[PDB]
Amino acid sequence: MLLPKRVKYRRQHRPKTTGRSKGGNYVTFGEFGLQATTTSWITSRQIESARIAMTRYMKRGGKVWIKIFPHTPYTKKPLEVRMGAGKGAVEGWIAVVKPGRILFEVAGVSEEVAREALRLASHKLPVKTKFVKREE
Amino acid sequence: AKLQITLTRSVIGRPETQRKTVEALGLKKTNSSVVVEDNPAIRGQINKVKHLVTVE
Amino acid sequence: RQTFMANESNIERKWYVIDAEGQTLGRLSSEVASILRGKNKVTYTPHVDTGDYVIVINASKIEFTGNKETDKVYYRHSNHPGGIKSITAGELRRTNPERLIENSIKGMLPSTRLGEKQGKKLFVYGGAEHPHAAQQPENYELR
Amino acid sequence: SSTKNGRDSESKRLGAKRADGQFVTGGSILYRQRGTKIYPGENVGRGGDDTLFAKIDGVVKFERKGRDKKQVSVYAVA
Amino acid sequence: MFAIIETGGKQIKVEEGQEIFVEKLDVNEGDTFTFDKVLFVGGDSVKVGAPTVEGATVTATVNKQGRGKKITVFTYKRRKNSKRKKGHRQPYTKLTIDKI
Amino acid sequence: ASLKSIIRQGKQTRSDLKQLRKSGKVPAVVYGYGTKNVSVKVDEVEFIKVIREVGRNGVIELGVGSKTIKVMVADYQFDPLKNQITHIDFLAI
RNA sequence: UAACUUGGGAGUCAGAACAUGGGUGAUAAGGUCCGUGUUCGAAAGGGAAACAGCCCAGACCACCAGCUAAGGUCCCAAAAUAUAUGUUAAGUGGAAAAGGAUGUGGCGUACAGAGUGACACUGCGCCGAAAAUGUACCGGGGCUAAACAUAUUACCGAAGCUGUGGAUUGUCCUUUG
Repeated sequence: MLLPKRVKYRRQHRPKTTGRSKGGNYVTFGEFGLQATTTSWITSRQIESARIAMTRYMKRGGKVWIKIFPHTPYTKKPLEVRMGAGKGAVEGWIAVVKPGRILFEVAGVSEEVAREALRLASHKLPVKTKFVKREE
Repeated sequence: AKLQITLTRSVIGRPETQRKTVEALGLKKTNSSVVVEDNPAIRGQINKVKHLVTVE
Repeated sequence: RQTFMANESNIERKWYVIDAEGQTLGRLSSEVASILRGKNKVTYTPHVDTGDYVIVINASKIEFTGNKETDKVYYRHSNHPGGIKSITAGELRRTNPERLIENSIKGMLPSTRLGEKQGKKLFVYGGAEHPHAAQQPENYELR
Repeated sequence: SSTKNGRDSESKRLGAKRADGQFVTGGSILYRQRGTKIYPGENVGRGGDDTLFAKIDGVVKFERKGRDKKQVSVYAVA
Repeated sequence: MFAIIETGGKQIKVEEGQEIFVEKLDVNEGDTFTFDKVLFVGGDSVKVGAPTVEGATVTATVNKQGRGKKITVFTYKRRKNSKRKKGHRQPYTKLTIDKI
Repeated sequence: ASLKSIIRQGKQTRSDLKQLRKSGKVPAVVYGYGTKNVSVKVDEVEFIKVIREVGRNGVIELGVGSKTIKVMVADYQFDPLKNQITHIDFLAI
């Protein structure tokens, strides 16, 4: 349940989401990584589901890193209400991902057990992915 | 007396800023022509509307 | 004003006999359509008929391309509730080969009072024997 | 089911009023600001509310005054 | 025999001894005109090509000078209270070919 | 065998650089000591393997205009999505 | 080729769609509120099958004259069943996703006795794909090129431009032309 301990403002604007990724396009902690090829929003619940599956397959084999964090919240309106009369209330926290960013990095295992722990975790995410190694 | 510019496309549907550059050169209607000498400020007007006229 | 105009006192209509043996359905009907309309004469007039007569023999031996012998179906409604029938092009060639070419050429003509008169100058047979020898038909090769 | 916001104050027309190289009179306002974002120069005065005005007739000149600081001056035309 | 003559922005097919109607010319009644530009000289005799047969002029005689039948020009637009009515009569010259 | 090279003359347009990368050739700049700033052209594959032997800091010995100059790789640009090198900087000590 | 000043007379204060930069809503609405340009409003003509806002283009009048724009050239229906080299077999073209497949091309890195495996980045297809009067999402016939990609050479095509003859208003202001 990743969520910032405190924020200055609880009602923000939504990110642009159009363009290419800004930073974090390389592997710097582990031996392998999972790279994204499309744009989408990632919620804390999705990150939780996608990392528990990876941990189970590896059987506590090595280290796993999460390079994304849901910094931005989003509001939602009640059910069956009319337009206007103020803004909604916080519902959850999301993160913006664009083509060329790494989501998960693992280390301490082989190249085969690592290519199967990331495939079982890429089906929990709403974005397309790819297998990438530390570039030589 | 060095250049010849003729208007090929009309001005309907164009921004008002471009319709004003077609007036400084001396173009009234479609297919109308005019003769002027190659100046540094003359080519600055054609470059702005190079998608509408045909310099020869 | 000097444009020529054709009337029913200077028009000559002849008789042709075209063969459909080993020919594509769509590419053969598009040529017969222009003959029935008179689009090949230099004295063409729009408000009068100036085409000729055409006889189609060996209709049962037309050809299709691909899987159109099963995927192409013909529908028709009887004006009653739920009264819609159907038949495939492959099954129609084997039963009524003349209605297959007759309806394929009739759809390439205008739907006017003059176009219905130009569509009656067509005769289709499934074999090579036609009863119109008295009309003295002349052979025609498709271009 | 209500809003707590919805207040705002009238906008003040701050910024420069004359351009560089332009001729002005003895009492022409040159820059309205809060505080001192641009300092006065030769033949320039700072008003009560930090407004910059000229004192003679001449051309306006926006120049730099030190690292990361700007000024405005006025020179008589010859 | 025949010839194509260009007179008023159009072309015509004239024979010897035929009546024609063209745009208003300069000649008055009873004078003689001459078609400088001949584009084609047809028939079974010696023919020629283009752009324009040098020479081989045509001669005619001016018969009448009148105005075509009156034409009424009307236009309107529904629900806008806008209409316009005009009249028009096109002048013409009637000639008669003499010899090609 | 020393690798081959080409000299980019003038100034290329956005389209010229894109078409050059499409062909299989990557642009490069050499600004090391003892040389001027010249734009060069080297095959992407030819560089990918010659760098295998010399490694990261081995001596390239690239030849510009009939004059071989001993050089090394200082920094380069890489496209992670399409996995295509974009730019190479050669530094001659 | 305008602009500014003084005076006489007005109308207008319900706006709309498209592109684009944002808030709001659910990165829903032919939704709603602002920035910027165009069109409609008050704009006929050609194209998009029909279709105020989309594309081309601004109708003084007459003609059985010519050249072009958008869009097009097998038949309905005016113009190439044109030329050169390649791709697709599904009616794809002529409606959609996550995912699933030695379907088929292009460019790069002893296997049951001289041919078999393993990858990366990419063309065009397949499955995933169920609504109520009747074919029913090519406008119809129909088409395997009459589909797609990269080019060349012709032609058709507006009330646009030109040619010819006439109206009204001007500016020309030195032989009423």
